[PDB]
This record gives sequence, C-alpha cells and structure tokens, in this order.
Amino acid sequence: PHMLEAEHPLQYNYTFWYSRRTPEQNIKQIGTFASVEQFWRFYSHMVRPGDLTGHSDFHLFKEGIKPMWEDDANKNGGKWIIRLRKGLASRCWENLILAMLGEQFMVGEEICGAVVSVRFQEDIISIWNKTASDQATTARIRDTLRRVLNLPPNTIMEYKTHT
Amino acid sequence: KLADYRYGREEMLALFLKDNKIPSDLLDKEFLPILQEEPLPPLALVPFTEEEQRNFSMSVNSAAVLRLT
Repeated sequence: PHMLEAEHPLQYNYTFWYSRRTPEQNIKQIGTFASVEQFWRFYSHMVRPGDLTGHSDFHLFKEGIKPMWEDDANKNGGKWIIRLRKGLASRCWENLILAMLGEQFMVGEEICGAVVSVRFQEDIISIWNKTASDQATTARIRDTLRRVLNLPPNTIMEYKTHT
Repeated sequence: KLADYRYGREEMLALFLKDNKIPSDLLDKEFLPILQEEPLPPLALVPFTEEEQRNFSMSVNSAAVLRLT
C-alpha cells in the first residue's frame, strides 16, 4: 500500500476482505490501504452490504490480522454483535468503519476490525477487539457503538468470545 | 495508548472525492459480484427516508434476535 505525501494516513493499514457461502464462506482478501483517500477509493467502488446477494460478508481488519478465529490476535479476543433488521446494515457499516478508521473508539490498539454479514432475513454488524477479558475495553467499545451507530437505547447487543 | 492520526466523521467525509479510477485489487474477476464501477458518494450524504428515521429512532434489531429475548 504505497502512500503519497498529499493524502491523509490512517493510524493503521487496513485490509478489505469478502466472503460468500456458495453451494463456501472462504474469506478472500481484496486489498490493503493506508490513507483516508485510499480508503474511499476502495469503499466507493464496493457494492453496499445491503445490495449483496446471498450469505455474504465484508471484513475490514488491520493489515496482518486474519479475519478468522485461528489468528493469534483473535484467540484471546472477542466481538460485539448487533443483529439488525434488514435495511439498516449499509449505514451502520459505513458509520462503524468511519469511526474505526478515524480512531474514535479511543481504546489504544485493542481494535482488530469490523464485519458486516448479510443474511436471509437479518444483517449482523460486529467489531472485534484484541483481549476479550479486557472488561474495560469491552465496555468502552459498547458505549461507543451506541453513540457512533445511533442505536436506540434498548438495542440488543451481544459480546461473544471463544471460551 | 493515544492515536496520532485521528479523523472525525466530517473530516473523513470532507476527504471523499469521486475517483472513477477503480483500484486494481477490485478488478479481480472473483470480486465482480461486489464491484461498483461508478463511484458512489458516502451514504452519510444521503438523507434518511421516513422509514430509516423511524427504525434508527425506535427499533433496529432483527425479529430473529428479538425472538430469543
């Protein structure tokens, strides 16, 4: 991911991934970017999540972090899950990745990436963090999602771990 | 730890520019299902509909997840 002097660096390089279950959920790396301008070049040329057909997912993780649970950074990590009604995921994905890339979560390097999963009758937004036992980070991320995605007060969210 | 590169929402959006040049990575054949040829402006610039406003204001969870609670 070459970077020019005129463009605005991100705190981390990030990598877009894409997966679809085909009658099979194998994740495919799209590409890596390093600046805000580079991000928009990818995102503005990607179909919106809500316009994806079938069992499809977009992943946006820091370069070098694999969006699977075999990765070491994820063995001790967790993720917040928001199961949305259809029609909301595209805007939540954008707001989420803007805040993640913008470093508005304020949790050091704890963030691994974000995932939007398009399913038959629901969409699933999630964000992964390094250490699941870090109750301090898990709580900040939750409150941040609430404000950043403009979730109604009673919105249901789940934090899943691997243990 | 503190971040050295920070961009608020408006800053991220301020830096969007319509660039018809598609990143070569996205011209791979296996990404044809997700390729958007004509660049799209951020959804942030699209106003809410009446439905979007109601949903984001009152209820966003799927019926499936509400079926468990």
